[PDB]
Amino acid sequence: EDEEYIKDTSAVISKVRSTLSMQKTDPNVADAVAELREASNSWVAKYRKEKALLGKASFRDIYSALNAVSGHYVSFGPTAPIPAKRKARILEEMETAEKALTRGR
Amino acid sequence: EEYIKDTSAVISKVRSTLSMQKTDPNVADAVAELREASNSWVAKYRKEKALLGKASFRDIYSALNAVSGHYVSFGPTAPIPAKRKARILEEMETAEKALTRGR
Repeated sequence: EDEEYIKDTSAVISKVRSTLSMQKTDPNVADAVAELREASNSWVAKYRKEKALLGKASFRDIYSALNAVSGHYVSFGPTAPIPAKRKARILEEMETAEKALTRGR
Repeated sequence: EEYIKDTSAVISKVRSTLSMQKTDPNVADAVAELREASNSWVAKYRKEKALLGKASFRDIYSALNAVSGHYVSFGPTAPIPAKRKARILEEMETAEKALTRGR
């Protein structure tokens, strides 16, 4: 279902924005990061084996951005701020991916 | 059996990762590799219906979740607390003894 892919991918995008936009000292950070990683794992596990999705810009861009977020947290733990230039890049990839997503791309 | 093969590999990575000293330069890679194997195992078998009735699956799932929850809360260099690490390793042995017998 394409509508379901749009709903699920929008939710993940919102979680990335929520997690990345918290204050670096914020106490909810560890919880936010944990929820994001659970959302990311579910999204990947649901959609990565769907072959044709690799042809969607929305999928490639979200998959790449989630990997950028995941790689940072698995290296440094949940309260390490993502480097500012990567954070900017990730949030920009979220915007480009969401613009494709809601056009059915 | 594919499930036995995959679960043995995960057990082995848990044992390898938990046994490393905190000075080991491979710890970061080892935790990452374990996280990846753990994700692939759960994604592959949590969907399978029959397996939640298997002791090996429940015990592995539980122990991977204990490993996961620790490393999502701390960096890869933070050791799992000693008493939990020992319990995890013991559940690995229990799970493997059931796994090898088809349970």
